[PDB]
Amino acid sequence: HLATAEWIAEPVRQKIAITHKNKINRLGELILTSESSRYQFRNLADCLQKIRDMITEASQKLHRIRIENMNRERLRQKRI
Amino acid sequence: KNILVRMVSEAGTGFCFNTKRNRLREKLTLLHYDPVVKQRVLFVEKKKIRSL
Amino acid sequence: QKRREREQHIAECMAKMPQMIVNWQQQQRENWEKAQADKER
Amino acid sequence: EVDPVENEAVAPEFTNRNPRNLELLSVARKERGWRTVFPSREFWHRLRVIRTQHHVEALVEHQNGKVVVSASTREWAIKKHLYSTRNVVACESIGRVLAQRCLEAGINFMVYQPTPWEAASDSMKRLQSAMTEGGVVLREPQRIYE
Amino acid sequence: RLQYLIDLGRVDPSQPIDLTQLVNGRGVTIQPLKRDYGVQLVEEGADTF
Amino acid sequence: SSKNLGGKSSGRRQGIKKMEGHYVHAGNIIATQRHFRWHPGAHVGVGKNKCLYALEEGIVRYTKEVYVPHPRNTEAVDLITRLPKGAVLYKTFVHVVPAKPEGTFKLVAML
Amino acid sequence: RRTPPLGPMPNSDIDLSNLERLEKYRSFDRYRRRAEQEAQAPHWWRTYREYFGEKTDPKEKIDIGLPPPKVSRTQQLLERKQAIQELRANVEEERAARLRTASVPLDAVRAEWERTCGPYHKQRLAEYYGLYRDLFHGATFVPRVPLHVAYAVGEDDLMPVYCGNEVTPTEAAQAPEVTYEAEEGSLWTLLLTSLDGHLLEPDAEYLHWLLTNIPGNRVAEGQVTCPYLPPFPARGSGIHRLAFLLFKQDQPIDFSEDARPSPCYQLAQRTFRTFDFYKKHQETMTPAGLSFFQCRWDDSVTYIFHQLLDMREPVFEFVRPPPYHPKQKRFPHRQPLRYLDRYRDSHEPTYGIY
Amino acid sequence: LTYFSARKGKRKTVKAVIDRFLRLHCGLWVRRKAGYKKKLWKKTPARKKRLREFVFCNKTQSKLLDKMTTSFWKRRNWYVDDPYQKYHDRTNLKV
RNA sequence: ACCUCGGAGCAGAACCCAACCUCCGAGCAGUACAUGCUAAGACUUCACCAGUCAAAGCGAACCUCAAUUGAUCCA
Ligand SMILES: [Mg+2]
Ligand SMILES: [Mg+2]
Ligand SMILES: [Mg+2]
Ligand SMILES: [Mg+2]
Repeated sequence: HLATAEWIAEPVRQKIAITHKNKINRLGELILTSESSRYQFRNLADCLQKIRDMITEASQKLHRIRIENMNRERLRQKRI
Repeated sequence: KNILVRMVSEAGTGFCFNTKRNRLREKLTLLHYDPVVKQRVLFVEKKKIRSL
Repeated sequence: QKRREREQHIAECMAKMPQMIVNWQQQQRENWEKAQADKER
Repeated sequence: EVDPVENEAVAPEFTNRNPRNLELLSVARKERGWRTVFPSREFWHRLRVIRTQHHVEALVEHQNGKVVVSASTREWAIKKHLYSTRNVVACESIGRVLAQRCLEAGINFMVYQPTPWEAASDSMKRLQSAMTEGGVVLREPQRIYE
Repeated sequence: RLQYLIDLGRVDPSQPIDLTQLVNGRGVTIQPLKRDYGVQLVEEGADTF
Repeated sequence: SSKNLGGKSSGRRQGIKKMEGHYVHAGNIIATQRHFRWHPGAHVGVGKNKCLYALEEGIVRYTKEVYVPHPRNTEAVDLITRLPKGAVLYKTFVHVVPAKPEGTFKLVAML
Repeated sequence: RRTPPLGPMPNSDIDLSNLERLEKYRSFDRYRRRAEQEAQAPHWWRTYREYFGEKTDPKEKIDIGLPPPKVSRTQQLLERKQAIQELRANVEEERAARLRTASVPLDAVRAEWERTCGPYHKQRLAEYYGLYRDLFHGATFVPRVPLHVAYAVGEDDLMPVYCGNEVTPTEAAQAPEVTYEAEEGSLWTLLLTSLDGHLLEPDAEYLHWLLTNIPGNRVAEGQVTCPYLPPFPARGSGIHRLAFLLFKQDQPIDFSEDARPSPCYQLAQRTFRTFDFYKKHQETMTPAGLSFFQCRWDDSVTYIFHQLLDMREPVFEFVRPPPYHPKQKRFPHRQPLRYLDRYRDSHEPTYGIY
Repeated sequence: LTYFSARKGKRKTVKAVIDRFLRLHCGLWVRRKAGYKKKLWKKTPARKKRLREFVFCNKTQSKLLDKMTTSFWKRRNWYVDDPYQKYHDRTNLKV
């Protein structure tokens, strides 16, 4: 549960929520999966390294979407 | 009439490549891609190997 | 020491590099100018 | 056991029937090949300009041959405001109307394939400039193969 | 292999394990004439050890 | 005597490698040719020895289409612009009809 | 061995006698034009159009629309031409045309484009997008009523749904303001449906609005037989189609079998089929307007799945089929260690019995 | 080759085979391409890569090399950082 | 007299096909300096060696030609 994770600071917790809301379930918990090895030891180590990377970054196609959003603005331009 | 020449990079990486040039032409200097520095850098000639 | 010396030499050459880029390029376009003068002759 | 919600029955494979679906996801096939002949048919949408003796006409057309959008000096809408229907002013007006119509319809990218004299002609330069400032991009994005 | 030997009782866990114990339990064969330098402990079956 | 020399070269083993209806995977060479006998069509690429290979996976179909060369192809455009009016050139083209879709959307999570 | 041709040969009607005396293509453009008409010709041999082109039935898709408006062509062209010579008699128009500095009023051009020829173009766009195949199973109509629909966003902003622009469900979350020029005493029906977006049925769609029995241009006093649900395309599911259908109703029609309840947040109840609904009510209304748009997933989409619909949000992803990799040989004669890596399963070391 | 030596009465190994080829324990023989360091100024880059590849052998050539090498070269070797530990074995091979 | 390589006929239409059979050539030249790296799938001169085309990807940019050639050891 990301919100009730007292070992994570408040602003980095909010940054994690707004950055990885696509991995937050409806019950408000973060989900992380690893399937990169046939050892659960290495899979769990990968998952923990993902958590550590998320915490440290919170502490610290795109062209197509940009151009279509610009065209949506150019259609959006009409006021009352 | 032509010659094979070895051109060494000016980046100091020791990278080098062989090209052909006419014998009557002057000493060659080109812009060739150096894979050590990942950048297109100057290569000057440094040796002549064999006659073509 | 050997690795640091090689990296320092490479860094020095790459630091000096863009000026040789631009003056070799102006030399090449001067070769073009001499060639077009000679074929104008 | 927890009673499952009768709404939560989701099919394990989604069937998106939009013909523009994979095209707008850039995973749809472009018809590669035809390397010997002209024009190239590796596109999704194509701008085709027909400059007749009396009229200047423009299509935006799929690879299928289906016409998506058209704009012509044949139409009253254009004839009311051109002095003549065969000028570069004509071509720029057609391009401005077609650009807002492609904006209008959702076609943001298209491939324009002019022959050299058309491309060097002032009318087509004015045309593509009008298209670009109208808001469409005349270069389609690359397909995501992987 | 190590867990198999321990369960079948050929290797005693209550005493320190080395090459003499492994060879006496016949879990490994060592040929020093064939340039073997010993036993490498590899990671297979770490999930059930 | 017999002052004729040379002419001892073997056959090139060229020609069609994949006929009609043959299931062809991506990159399979369809035809090898010394001149442009068969032309590339849909989802068929051409390699610099003018070989024909499949760009997609599917079924090989040979059709006969009109021939419009590129306006920079000088000799072909010369032949076009010297052709009489009412006439059109036809060439044999090779297509690959893709059998499989590009992919499917399937459920992976219930977030 | 020869076989006679099954029809006329292509370059057969050209006289081969006076080939110096015949007229000639001197133009690549002229040849390209002639070759394009010849490519569009049917032909009796095998063709790229035969193998790749789409094969519709020769059904001559039935018009289910309103009759076209009638105009007087003679006075129409008289007014055309007199406007043209007035503009040509304007001297500064010729100067601007020669100096390449003239311009064209886009808003007037657009507005009377929907007045004259906008309906046929709109029919062509919606045929290209495939609503008449999907919504209407082939039957076509020309949308003869300009259906302007916009979404109030911000306090001064609004989103027009024109004929397939992308509108995010943030902009589509609340009800859209609708207008369409109309006369008193004529009844209407407005419909919004999501074609692509059914999570279970590959054939069915979702109702989002079923406003019925509209007195006129005023839209707010009709019977709301289903509340407006903003569109919900899932994550990674691609781009979906949402269609507004406007229907001219002559008589009043009861909608009791098709009245969704007070707020209806069940997709099973919101299941919909324009084919069946217009089949049941065919003798009553006739379609006259059509505007549609495209939508992608959004955070508002996450909000409607979680809070409103009471759902765990489905997530889809686009997966490619596995690569070919032919049957593995015991002796890969001139292949590399990469061939062995092609047939490898796991990237970690294995040790077998050791 | 020598089938029975003069001193030991044992089969001998052809060292030329040992110095040119690598035998994976599965039964495959790896080799290099002939002339992969010859006339590279003549050779095109695709041809240069094709020559730089490490390629396998025939069943016929593999059986021939197995006959010229003794059984010492066919044993299983547990080297420290052998870059062919992956390729010593076959995976998913059906007949 | 020839010995290696390529094109055309013989060998008319998938492939292949000989003669101290009939003709023509080759043992380069020109451009470039990403003529970088890597990698699915194939072709193959009837074996092998050798040879040939190439999707995608990284990095950039925004080759012609028909043969035009020589293994290993060793230097
Ligand atoms: Mg011959
Ligand atoms: Mg022969
Ligand atoms: Mg072979
Ligand atoms: Mg590529």
